[PDB]
Amino acid sequence: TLIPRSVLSELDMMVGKILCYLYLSPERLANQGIFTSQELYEELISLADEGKLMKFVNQRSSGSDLDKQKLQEKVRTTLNRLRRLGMVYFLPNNNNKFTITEAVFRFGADVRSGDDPREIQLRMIRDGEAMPV
Amino acid sequence: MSEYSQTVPELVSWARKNDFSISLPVERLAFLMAIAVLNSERLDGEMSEGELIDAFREVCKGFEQTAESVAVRANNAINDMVRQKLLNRFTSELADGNAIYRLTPLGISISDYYIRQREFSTLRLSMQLSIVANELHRAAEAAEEGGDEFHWHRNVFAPLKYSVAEIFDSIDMSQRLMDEQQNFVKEDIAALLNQDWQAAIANCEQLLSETSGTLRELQDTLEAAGDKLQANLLRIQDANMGSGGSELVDKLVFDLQSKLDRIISWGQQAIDLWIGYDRHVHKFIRTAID
Amino acid sequence: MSEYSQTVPELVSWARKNDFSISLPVERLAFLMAIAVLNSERLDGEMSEGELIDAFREVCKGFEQTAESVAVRANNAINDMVRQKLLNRFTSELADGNAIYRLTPLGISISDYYIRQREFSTLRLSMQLSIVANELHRAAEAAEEGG
Amino acid sequence: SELVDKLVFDLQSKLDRIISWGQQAIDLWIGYDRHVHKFIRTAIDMDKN
Repeated sequence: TLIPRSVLSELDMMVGKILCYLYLSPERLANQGIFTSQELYEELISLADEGKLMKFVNQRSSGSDLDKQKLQEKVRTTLNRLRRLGMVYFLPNNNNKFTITEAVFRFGADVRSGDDPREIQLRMIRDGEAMPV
Repeated sequence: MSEYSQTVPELVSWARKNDFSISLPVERLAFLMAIAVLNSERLDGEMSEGELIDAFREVCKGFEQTAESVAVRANNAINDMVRQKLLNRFTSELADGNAIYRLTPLGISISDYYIRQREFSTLRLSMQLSIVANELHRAAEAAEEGGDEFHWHRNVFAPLKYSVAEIFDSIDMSQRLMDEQQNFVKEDIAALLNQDWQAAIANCEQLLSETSGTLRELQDTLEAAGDKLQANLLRIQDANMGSGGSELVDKLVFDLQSKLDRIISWGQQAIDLWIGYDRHVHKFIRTAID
Repeated sequence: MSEYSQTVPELVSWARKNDFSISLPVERLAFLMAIAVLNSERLDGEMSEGELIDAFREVCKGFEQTAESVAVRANNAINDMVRQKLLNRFTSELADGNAIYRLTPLGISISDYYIRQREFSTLRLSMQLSIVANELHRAAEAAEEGG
Repeated sequence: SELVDKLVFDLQSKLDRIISWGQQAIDLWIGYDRHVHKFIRTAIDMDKN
């Protein structure tokens, strides 16, 4: 390439795959696409390993509220980066609420076909879609 | 089935697999004690994260430590206490993410050992012996009245297991406290003899006589009550043997008899050890005077 | 008199002055629990130094540690447990120079918390409430009788 | 007797704490129970294909 290429962080992926599940969820379709940072955070902690994920915020985290607020602020920051990428749009007057777009489906590129995960991953790296860490 | 179902090798393997460890340096121990005191002054037995941080700040101030990173240090200390099983943390969605803290049975037992001024009381022992004598008498009467497995489980096994066994454990703990008090008197006698031995002879003789008198009063109280307690345990054993014989009641009565024999034997052994030390101190005083 | 006669600053100053500390790594904690199990199987509630060294040898085997210097390590562990107020050491001339060891209330509380399988029992609670109700009722009758 | 009054007050305070703890534990357990049931229902029933 004549133009530089870069990769997203693993926290960005966690927020990306969660935003993807949120888009699909018919249970929340009644919101008309408007979600709150707190709802996103609540869904994320419901699915992923909370205490093990906390390791990325700080190597000494053990469930303290200061560390929980630090995690929430990192989420707030990464979500803002995804907005610049065009993956989510904030409301015109309220920044605690936002709307999703279909571009988030790229986070599901590792599972859209019901096949061997290793082979899928190999195919993706071969196509230049994704890198390991 | 032995209260401790695990052999020493099974227990050591279990402890190693679970990675259990306790590391409470002076600052961490002071913080645990401050938390225990703050919890005792409250109406709900619950502490918030901010209140724990304020308590840690007071400990850091008492240790004249730098006010830098105190919030981080307090979080590390709180996480360490939770990680060492001294505090239980409750994270409720209803509490908007605010965690509620309560001390564990372990954290309370360690903090109470240092903060609770436990003195051996002949009155406490006499009361505990009076309650257990009444409980054993009621269990013996119920055992002699006879009945079904439900009568024996509710009126004989439950009182022996959940009341008599706990009071015997409390008496044993009081005896262990007396063991510590004797070691404290020994340190005081060694200190009085190291400062001014000539002026300390009268004080040492008084401490030796008073400790001997207390041990004798305790042993006399235990021997006087011990026979009545052993008679009631034998009454229950005879009644159990006559009404088929629950192996669970027999094992429990045997454990209680063994604990009672240990409680009675401890008093005689403590008196013998104290007599040996008394003779040693008098020999030392005679050698120093000569 | 509040069971805890000292304010937090007084307690902190008192703790700092007496230099109280507990250091129980996984091996020392396992040694304490081993001593508690061995003591509960005995008729005299007393342990000799040789029995403590043997108990420590059994723990060292469980930690897959070398049998070299086990006696020195055992003596250091025993001295450390005595220094941390987990074991009371009695040296009687009558015991032919042999030291007797007994677990302290702290050593028993710590060992029981991990080894005693304490499960909540509704029957236990109902019994405890029955005893306290009778004790409070007698105390109330005695208070009303006056004296 | 100031000693008996203080002791009775302490025991009453302990009894209130013992009674209050049970209701608080039930509320915390209910919050979790509702959350797990909601999660299971969301996981099971809302994906239909």
